[PDB]
Amino acid sequence: MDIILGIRVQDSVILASSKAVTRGISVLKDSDDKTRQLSPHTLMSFAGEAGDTVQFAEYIQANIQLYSIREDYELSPQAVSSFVRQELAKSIRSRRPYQVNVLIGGYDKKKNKPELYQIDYLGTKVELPYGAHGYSGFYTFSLLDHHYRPDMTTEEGLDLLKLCVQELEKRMPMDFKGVIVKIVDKDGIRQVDDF
Amino acid sequence: MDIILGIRVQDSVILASSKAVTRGISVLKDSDDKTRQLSPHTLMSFAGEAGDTVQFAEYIQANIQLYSIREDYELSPQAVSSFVRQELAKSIRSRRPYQVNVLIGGYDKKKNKPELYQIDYLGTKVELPYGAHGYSGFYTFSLLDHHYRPDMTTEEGLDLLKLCVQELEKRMPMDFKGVIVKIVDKDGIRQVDDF
Amino acid sequence: TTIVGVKFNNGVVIAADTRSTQGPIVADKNCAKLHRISPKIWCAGAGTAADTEAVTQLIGSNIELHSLYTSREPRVVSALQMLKQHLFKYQGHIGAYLIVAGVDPTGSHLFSIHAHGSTDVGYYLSLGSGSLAAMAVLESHWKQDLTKEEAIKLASDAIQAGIWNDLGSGSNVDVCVMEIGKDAEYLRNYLTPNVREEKQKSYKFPRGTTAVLKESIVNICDIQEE
Amino acid sequence: QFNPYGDNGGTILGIAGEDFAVLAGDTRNITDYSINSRYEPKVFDCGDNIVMSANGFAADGDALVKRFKNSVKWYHFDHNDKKLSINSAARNIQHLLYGKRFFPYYVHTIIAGLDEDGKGAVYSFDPVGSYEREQCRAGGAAASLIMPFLDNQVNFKNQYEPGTNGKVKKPLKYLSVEEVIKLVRDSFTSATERHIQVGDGLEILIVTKDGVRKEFYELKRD
Amino acid sequence: SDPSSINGGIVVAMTGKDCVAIACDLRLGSQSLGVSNKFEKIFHYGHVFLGITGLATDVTTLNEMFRYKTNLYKLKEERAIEPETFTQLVSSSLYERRFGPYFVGPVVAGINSKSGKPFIAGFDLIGCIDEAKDFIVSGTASDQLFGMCESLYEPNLEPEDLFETISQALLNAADRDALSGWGAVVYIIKKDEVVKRYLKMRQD
Amino acid sequence: TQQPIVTGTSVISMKYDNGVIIAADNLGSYGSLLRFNGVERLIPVGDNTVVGISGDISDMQHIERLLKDLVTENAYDNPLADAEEALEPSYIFEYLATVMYQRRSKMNPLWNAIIVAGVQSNGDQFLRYVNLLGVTYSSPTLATGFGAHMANPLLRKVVDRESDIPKTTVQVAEEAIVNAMRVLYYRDARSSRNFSLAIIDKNTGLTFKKNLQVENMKWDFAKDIKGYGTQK
Amino acid sequence: TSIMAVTFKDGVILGADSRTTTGAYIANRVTDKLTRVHDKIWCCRSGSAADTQAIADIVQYHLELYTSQYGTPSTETAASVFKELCYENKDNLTAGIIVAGYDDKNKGEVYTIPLGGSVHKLPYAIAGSGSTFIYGYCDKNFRENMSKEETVDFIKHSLSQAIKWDGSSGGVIRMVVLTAAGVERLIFYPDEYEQL
Amino acid sequence: TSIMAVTFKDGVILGADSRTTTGAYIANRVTDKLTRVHDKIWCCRSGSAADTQAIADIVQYHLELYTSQYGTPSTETAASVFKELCYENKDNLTAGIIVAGYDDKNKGEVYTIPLGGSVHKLPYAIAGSGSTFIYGYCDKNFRENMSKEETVDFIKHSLSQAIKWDGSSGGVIRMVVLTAAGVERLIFYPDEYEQL
Amino acid sequence: TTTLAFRFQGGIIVAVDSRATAGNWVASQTVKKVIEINPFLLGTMAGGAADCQFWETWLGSQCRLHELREKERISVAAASKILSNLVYQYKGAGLSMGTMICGYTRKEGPTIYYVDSDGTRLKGDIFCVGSGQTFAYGVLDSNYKWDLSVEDALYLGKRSILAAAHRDAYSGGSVNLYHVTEDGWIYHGNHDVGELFWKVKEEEGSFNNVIG
Repeated sequence: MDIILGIRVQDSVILASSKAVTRGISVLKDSDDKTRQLSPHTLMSFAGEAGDTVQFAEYIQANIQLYSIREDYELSPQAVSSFVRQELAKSIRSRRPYQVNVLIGGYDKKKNKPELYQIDYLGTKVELPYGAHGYSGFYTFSLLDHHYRPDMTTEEGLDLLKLCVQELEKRMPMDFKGVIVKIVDKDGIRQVDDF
Repeated sequence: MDIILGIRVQDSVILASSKAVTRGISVLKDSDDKTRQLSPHTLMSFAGEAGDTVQFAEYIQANIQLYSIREDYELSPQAVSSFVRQELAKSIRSRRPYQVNVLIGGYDKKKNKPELYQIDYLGTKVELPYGAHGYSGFYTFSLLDHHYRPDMTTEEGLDLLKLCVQELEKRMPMDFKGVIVKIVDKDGIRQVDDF
Repeated sequence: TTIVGVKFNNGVVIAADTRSTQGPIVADKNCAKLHRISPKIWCAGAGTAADTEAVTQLIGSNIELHSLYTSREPRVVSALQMLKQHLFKYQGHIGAYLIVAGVDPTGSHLFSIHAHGSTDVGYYLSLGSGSLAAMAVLESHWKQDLTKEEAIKLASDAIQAGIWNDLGSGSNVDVCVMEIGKDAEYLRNYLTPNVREEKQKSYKFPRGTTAVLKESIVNICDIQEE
Repeated sequence: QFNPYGDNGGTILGIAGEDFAVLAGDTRNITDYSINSRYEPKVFDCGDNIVMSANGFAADGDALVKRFKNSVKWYHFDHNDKKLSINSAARNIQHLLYGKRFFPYYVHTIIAGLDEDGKGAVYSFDPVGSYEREQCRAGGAAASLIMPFLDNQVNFKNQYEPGTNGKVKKPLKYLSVEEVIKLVRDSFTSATERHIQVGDGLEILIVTKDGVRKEFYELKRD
Repeated sequence: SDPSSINGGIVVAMTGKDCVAIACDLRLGSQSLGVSNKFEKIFHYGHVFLGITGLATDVTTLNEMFRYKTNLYKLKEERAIEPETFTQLVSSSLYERRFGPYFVGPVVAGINSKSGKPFIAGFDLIGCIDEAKDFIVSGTASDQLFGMCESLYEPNLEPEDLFETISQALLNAADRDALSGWGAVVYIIKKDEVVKRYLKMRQD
Repeated sequence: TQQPIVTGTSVISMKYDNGVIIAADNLGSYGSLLRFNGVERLIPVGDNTVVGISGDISDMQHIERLLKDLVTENAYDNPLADAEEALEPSYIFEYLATVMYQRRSKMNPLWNAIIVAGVQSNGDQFLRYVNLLGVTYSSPTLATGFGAHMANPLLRKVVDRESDIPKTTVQVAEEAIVNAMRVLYYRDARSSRNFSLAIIDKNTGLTFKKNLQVENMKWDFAKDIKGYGTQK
Repeated sequence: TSIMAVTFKDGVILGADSRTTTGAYIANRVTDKLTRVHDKIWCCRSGSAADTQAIADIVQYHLELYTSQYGTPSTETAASVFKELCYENKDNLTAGIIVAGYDDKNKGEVYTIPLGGSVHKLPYAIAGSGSTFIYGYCDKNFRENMSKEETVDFIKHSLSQAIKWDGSSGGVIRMVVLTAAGVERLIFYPDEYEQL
Repeated sequence: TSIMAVTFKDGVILGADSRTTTGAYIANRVTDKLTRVHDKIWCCRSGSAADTQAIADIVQYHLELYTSQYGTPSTETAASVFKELCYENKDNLTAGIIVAGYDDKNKGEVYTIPLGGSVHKLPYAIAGSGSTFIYGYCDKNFRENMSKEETVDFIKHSLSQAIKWDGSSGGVIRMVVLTAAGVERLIFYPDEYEQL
Repeated sequence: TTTLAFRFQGGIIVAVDSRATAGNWVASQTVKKVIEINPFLLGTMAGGAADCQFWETWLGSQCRLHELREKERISVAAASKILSNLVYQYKGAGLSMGTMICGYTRKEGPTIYYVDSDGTRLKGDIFCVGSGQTFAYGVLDSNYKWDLSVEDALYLGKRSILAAAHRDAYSGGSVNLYHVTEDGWIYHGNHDVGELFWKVKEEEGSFNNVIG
């Protein structure tokens, strides 16, 4: 919607997506997921201009899922990230720009390191242990930098993100109405409840 | 942006106003006041353009209180709301466009009943027992009147205002960061803490 | 830019300032706008620098293809003609301006061709930002039929008044003198009327006046087995 | 449609010494791509060891300078012929700007001169009010060009002693009047080559305690 | 905002004495949001280096596209790409989308194998061969670098003296540009070994 | 906010050792239509100045009246005025500089390009520009409008800088302004064959030469141009 | 840029002003606007320069084939080929072309093509931005079937008026005489015609 | 609309076409554009019709005022009065005005005012936007100090030509002849002017 | 511009930067951005720079005038409201404003009012104004306490300006803090961002995507 967050820890990657979907002057639903698995150790979160976001997500899911079964091997996050970057760049030189910007976290099982790629709608891939987009991207960069340590467990990474959500809540005027918070780890992808 | 609500019971006017002030894309302070009293039994809640709210509310505060002192007896709500409509009516044809909508909820001492008026930014006063302005009135004109009966007590109407707060929080995409409630009766104007 | 072409009795001279400006900043202190279309045809560019350079390549290729095929010398008229169809094709959205001149067996020719694809022939032409500063010189100082020596003087003089009156024309003056039935003389930096001045202090400091944070070697060549 | 602005280029530059100050600027005037003037000084001495240049669009500039000078005459007539301080001149010039705030003057004025303490000073304006005391500010069209060089060699920014690995930054060396003249000249020589609105000549006013000195140096002519 | 200049970055190349230097800022921005403190603008294909300023999307997109083109080269011709030859490849490739162009400002750098010569060249958003051998600068702080480099630059320098001039030329430009000021890497390029040096520079 | 309705184009001028030349075509062009013939741009003011005015003929007329009242103003309250507080080019220029600006500030621009050329009574050559952006500058050589772009470089050969003034004489300067005219006649649409040329000298006084014709005529090279580019 | 084409008993003489204007700057002093498209059919160009230029060469290609394949072309025939290109490119090109040519069986014919495209047989045509000042002069002083000398004088006067009253007219006065005798160039210098 | 005034040896004749057109529709076909503004001075009106209808009366009021206090004006004097009104209110009003008057010491005089307002003395004037087709005609067949009889024919032919070559110029050609015999009006129907 | 101000028990910290930016060009890296209204009131510059410079000095002339006229110190409330009227008169005329008038008086305590050009006068305890106001709140809230030491309060404003300055493009230059007591402000000097940023890295363990 407006809020998308990513913070990458020592052995996992954590993504947050807005629950709410504002359409007009009515927020038509207050629990709705804006994440889809691409693969069993890759989760792509997405946000942006409505109508473009829903379909886009399902197309990247389609092609990547097809690559993995074809090759009988699950594609690394690095490869996955570069694919979404190839669709974006094409779209801005095409008839209808897709205004979908993604955070793609995945646990690279080869390297056995967690890896977070922010990708903006223009199509600029940059690896960052942080990352957000929108105008909710502007409050949380500052807080994350101050308190981050180079490595930590996922539990402390859950509290640190919960600090970010508390800081955003006050100073942003829009109603995202909590967030769906998912952990992307090496033993799968799970959802962990958050206040 | 910004809410003002009104409902009138059988001995009181309950006026409420949003706590938030959002200037820019940042909430400028989370908890604020946003009502000023014209007379010791007449209350003006206001919402509208930036800082035109303040200047106009202070303008009207001086001038109604001026007459009160000279006669030695406060104006009625019929007179006070009317004054304010006159002012708006000049202001929309003047080089200086005020864009301030207000609710005047007072206690008529000479009649012995509350009176709740809706006065528009354009300059139109009509007495109404459930009014509002902005996009407050877009959700709560329906909700009030459903659960409203001609007769009420002060305990009911406060709780019905709490019901209306809840609706607003779900389906309006703006945060208010709570609401303030001052109750205007015959015994003066008092702050009563509510969420 | 500032561009002239002066037809003279025994061939044609085409001259152009060396300055290249992209905006209010000077892109290059020295650049060469007398580009080689064919070995006896040369041209200078004005307008969008990018378009002009691409066009001389694109049309460069076509005229070289036709020359081999017919097994004879390239006519300057063939190059004019090709150029016009091409610039017209896009309706002049393409902002190339060229002054094309050369020598062939049907004689010496000097053409102007505009963006839209209009064409003019004169014995003295200009285009560019300084078309005006050179044009006033060409008209006055010119006389009908000129000597080779005199032709050279006038061409550079016109561009010289160009440098001093037109901000976007500066630096050295290049001259390409094409005599009929005889190889082109590309005479690079004929005239210098703006040098470079010396610096009163010396600039450069001992190493370790710029701090380093990391230092590392990267490969650029093959790897061995050892 | 009329438009009440233009551009007329030129570049000006103030460098504040340690006891003296300089205000320098090319003497070239342009409109689009013709040269209006080889030599019109933009840098005027206005008296009392205060030098003003109002560089930008010339019309606002000629009017502003003439207006500043008339102000200085009226300081002497009302206030009994006393010295106008460089600090007090700066605030005054702000008042002129605000005086037709609502019809903005497109000029970046730099003034320079000595305090009552004899310390250098360069005071530089934003075109419709605001000012700051600076050590170096270049106004005008090739300001972009000239500024980075000054930060490197007058305040020694991003430099360090050799071989200490950026442990100890270069100390601020005493800036001489002779030293400074060399420096302005190479700043304008580079500006001339790489920006199409500078060249012809340069006029450097040297403000010292002993009055205002002129030195002129010619520059390459594009 | 015109879209050639939204996402920041600067590249600066100079020649020295049979060495070339090329150096870049590592700042990626979006209006005023700094995103990452690493994002090399210099990329290299074989022994030729290419810096690219401009809109961030095309920087990445051509990085890869140019990698693609130069890898097909190497394999077909059984020879590495050369800096003189690679210049023309750029120019033609940008002009294929003359209409609707990629918004980039490349700087070629490289030392020719069979000439021994330092070589530099510039381009623009449509693309032109800009051809001075003193130094070529491009990017957001284009105006600023242009001035600075003239002032510093002395033609022909010792490799570690070359290290001094360009890195200083950069550091100053970065700080006084809005969309620069985070990180830098300098490539001092010899014919034997190429040193990458991340600078200790001031943050914004 | 006025727009030019009818306009003069080009006044050229230059400095020489004992005085100045100001010259201009005589035309009131109503856009593409060459409407008015015999319109005279050059107005003598005092007797030591000619002010030439190009731009809107509508604004010109108004400036002419203000200029006439400046002469009349000098006579008033002075026992004499032909060398006591005699009218200098510089005084006139300053009076004009102020009013063009004042009007610019009220957003009704006097739409003109003006050159004031004269000699002072102090022996000093005066030649200066004012226009409708209220921009002023002093320069040894001047030209306005089309003529700035076109004819002014040519004069800049004759005098580049202010130390070649004593090596330029009155016959030579005169020669250069007329070759400058020839060129404006050829290569400018709002330039007529008709022209006036005034020499103010500090020694010879005012010479105002009217109705000169462009000569040194080249058109005999035109029969050798056949076609547009390709045509036999 | 006044161009014209006038019938007379033995032919047609096309007349032109060689000024070529890009705003107040004269782009080139001397450019004939009379561009041959065939041996005995020639054409005149006014309006936008580039557009007429483009079109002209396209006409020469059609008439190169007409000669080659189907024998002699006509003026009528030729003017129709203008009308086709202009009418289909009425939204992209603006060309004011007077086509005239001399037949041995129809004598001189003049067909004007206005900017949208039509064909209009007329004794006389003036077109351009310089013709819009000489309309009055031409009708009153014209009479059909003059003798060549008298014909020259009328054309000469009209184009000389057009330079006096239109600032986008100028350069040498070109005429191309299309007669049975051949094609004759005529040229006239300003010293001669300003007076006349 | 087309208008002129043409000095001769005994006077000046003012002439006008009397179509008024509001868009391509004719408002009134007879309106006399030659207006009296003093006894021996008349003015011709063109351009935006409302604006000149307005200005003319203001000039009328100044010049009756001039007469009572300061003795009778002249043609020079009257032209000045238009020129102020036009100049000052130029940004508001569009007005082209030919000012002809008759004195016993300057004889006929004709002053022209273009739309921005500038005063120019000419031996004949032409103004309008229907006068832009008589230029080549008018320069040749004007001759200074011409006979009275020739004045009738000149203006008749010149405006007649204006009527064929402009669809907004038309109807009765009306003429006001100013001499030291007073003022005589004359009128010429389409049956007379067009054939001749 | 990143200005932010915050009351605590110790006083008011007014923290501002010194980088004014024109566009791609950086206009100044040394500029004062606390306009010193009189010894007791400190204002800040953001929005329109020129507007803020002139009028805030003007508020200052009015402060002295008021002091003379009443023989008592101006109120914080009185100072703001006058500036609020002044800008409301000229609204929509190329006037823009981004000030906090900050004051600590022995009759009303510490008080901050944000004034804007559009006639907003809003009472607060934390404000942030600028283009970097977005960044400022973040660090500032999470490390804020009303019970906070003076030395820590200054430390707090030092970390906030640097966190904003890093991530903002238009902010940097130098860090200027001021602490207003009952007997008025004490200037705490100019600290170059460059140098200061590295020290804060080692001690706090922050800025981990900055390798140095």
